[PDB]
Amino acid sequence: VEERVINEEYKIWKKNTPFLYDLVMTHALEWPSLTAQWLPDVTKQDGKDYSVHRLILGTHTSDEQNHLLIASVQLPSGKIEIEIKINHEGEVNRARYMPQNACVIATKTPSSDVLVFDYTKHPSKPEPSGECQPDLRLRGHQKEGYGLSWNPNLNGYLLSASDDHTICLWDINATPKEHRVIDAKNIFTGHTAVVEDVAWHLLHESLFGSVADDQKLMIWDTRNNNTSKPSHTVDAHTAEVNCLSFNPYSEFILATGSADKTVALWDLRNLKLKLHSFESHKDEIFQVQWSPHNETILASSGTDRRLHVWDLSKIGEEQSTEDAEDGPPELLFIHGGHTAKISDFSWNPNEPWIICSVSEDNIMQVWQMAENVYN
Amino acid sequence: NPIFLNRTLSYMK
Repeated sequence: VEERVINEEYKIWKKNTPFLYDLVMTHALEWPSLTAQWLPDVTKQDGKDYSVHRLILGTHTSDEQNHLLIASVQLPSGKIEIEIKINHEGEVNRARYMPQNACVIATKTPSSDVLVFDYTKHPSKPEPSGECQPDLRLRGHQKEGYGLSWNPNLNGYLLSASDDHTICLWDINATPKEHRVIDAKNIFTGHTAVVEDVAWHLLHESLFGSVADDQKLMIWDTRNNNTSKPSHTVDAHTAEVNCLSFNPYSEFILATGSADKTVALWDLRNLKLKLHSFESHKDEIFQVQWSPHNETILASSGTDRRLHVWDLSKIGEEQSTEDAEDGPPELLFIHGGHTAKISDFSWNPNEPWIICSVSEDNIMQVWQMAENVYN
Repeated sequence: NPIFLNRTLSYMK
């Protein structure tokens, strides 16, 4: 069975953790989380050798009450605990904090609804009512999705991707109508299949990208008046495109992750030519994240239960026959800590090389590869 | 499907 091979390979991983990691923490959550994002704040403790970092998590339970979660993590300047539980209707598909106000968190639900929460407007412990009380309900979609991106340059601008083939755009600062409701400012109808992900450009407030099951990458400009035709249509992959992410240091670079088992690299100055293709055997990629500290570093996760960390600067490098046996030199590190599909991961923005990854079997891991692997 | 890269083990470096 696959479960016997997984338990055995986990024990081999577990025993080798002192030789691969400088930091590795494992925590079993009450429910699996489909989402993971570090909050930007760090609370320094007076006289203690640790600092307190926070994570946005969610639950995925079908019989019981779901929650949006704020977890605390003690990291060196080892306890992980839930600080805040907020009732959520259905599982939290994705939860992301507003870059201009980290108290504001948007969530994707297993319904048409896109919700906005201000966690400071809620108690730490939820009421036994079972009622989901978001501060805003964003209208525009017909179906659920996962794709969610806040505009880092234009305060309150949020993009969402849906199974209904559309991309919605909201301005959450707009005057709400009826019951805390905001209608979509625009709906982008370029794709002819389920939209898997959306991402704003990190420097140009009017530019964003989208990826879908139609195997395309679309580049959009909100300054254009036609919301059915993107600026560019890129024939990015040979299968469904599940994710995309813009490089936080280069204003021209972005990555796409796909069901065709690859991560593609793109330059906005030359979209007709794919810069590079990172390949990993029998791994349908669902998440790609650039390092917030190092321009050439990005990580990916798919269905193979591993987390791959890539280094762009090592492409086309000479390798010893021994090293070459582990794979291409651009494959910097493999994290084999999980025993189920990784649902999401997030780079710690305050402590370089620290990552939080969450899997389908309810495990959350906080880890950092050995300083040695990258230096 | 490797668990880790043998080149990333501290004792192999």
